[PDB]
Amino acid sequence: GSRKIIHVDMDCFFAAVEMRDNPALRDIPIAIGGSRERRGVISTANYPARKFGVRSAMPTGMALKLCPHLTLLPGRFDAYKEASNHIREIFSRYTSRIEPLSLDEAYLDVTDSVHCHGSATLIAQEIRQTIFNELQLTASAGVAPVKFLAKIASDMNKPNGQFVITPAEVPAFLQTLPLAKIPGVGKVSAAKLEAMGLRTCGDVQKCDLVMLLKRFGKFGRILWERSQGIDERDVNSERLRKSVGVERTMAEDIHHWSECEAIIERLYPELERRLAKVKPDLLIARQGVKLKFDDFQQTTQEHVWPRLNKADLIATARKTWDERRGGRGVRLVGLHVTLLDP
DNA sequence: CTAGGGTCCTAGGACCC
DNA sequence: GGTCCTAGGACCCT
Ligand SMILES: [Mg+2]
Ligand SMILES: [Mg+2]
Repeated sequence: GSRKIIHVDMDCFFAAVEMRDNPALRDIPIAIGGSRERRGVISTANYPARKFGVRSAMPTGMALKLCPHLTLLPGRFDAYKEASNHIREIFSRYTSRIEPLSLDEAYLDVTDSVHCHGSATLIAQEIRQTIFNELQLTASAGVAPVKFLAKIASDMNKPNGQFVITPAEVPAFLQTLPLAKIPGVGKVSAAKLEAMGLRTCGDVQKCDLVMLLKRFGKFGRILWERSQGIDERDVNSERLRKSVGVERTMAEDIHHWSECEAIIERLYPELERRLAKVKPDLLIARQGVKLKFDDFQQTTQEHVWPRLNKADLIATARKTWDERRGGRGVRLVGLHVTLLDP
């Protein structure tokens, strides 16, 4: 009863798109991210910039210290969305068992496929080749019997490569696999796990499930399972969006309600435009606001509400402004909507 | 020197039983 | 003892 799961993942997605559309950027260090003056961070960088240590989520001031010639780009999201739609249509030529995880990646369950003699290895190769042929972008891929191992595997031979993990290979692969490589085990969990001698899946295998449950709740069951190659999550092609948000970090902290209200007046039309694409009548389940203070604490307050409404969002921001906050400066203002259930 | 787009999980009190 | 409301936080993607 062994499934074949492919994880396909575009290489340096945003930057790869900018280099295709402007070949001058191919061999110099580039990165999509907000300027140092906008207090921005790097969304991604090409390999010439990664050589200097430039990484996704790095504050753009640090990126520029490591790489003084870094060329900064704003991002062309319609171009990325277009390439996203294209590769998903390419996925559809091979199976309908497609679960996109983001613009540039997806799981595919090809267990019941009879393309390429039912070979998941050759399906993954054909997909990567077609993507390059039709979009002039490269992709990497991972092949394994379960989701999380396939996703790990797509990182191991990138860029423009793939890696295959068979059932026979799973135990050796797991023994020294660092826990932090598991999707969903992040910095905080890894440091907790490290703090009591759990670094790798092999370490967790020597652990009692009851103790893992007591100490991490349902997460501890996930840890126990993944450390054994257990991952029964099915590829789900029916996931739907649940929220939409629009927020802006200012170049300078604001200290006056007049400034906050002005920001909201610019954000609201954008939130409405994006809601309207997916819900023309603007009917929703909840709406709310977000403030992030100069000390980086953030608060949200949101409530049942039937339909996008600017004045209520201003009103709610006013309360949050007055009630929470206590004289701090504000670096970010956000608006938020929770979508109806169906 | 710290984005903006999101998903999922937890947890207390309210409410319904 | 379920389920809803709400706030916060870890985590994911580029
Ligand atoms: Mg990628
Ligand atoms: Mg990806």
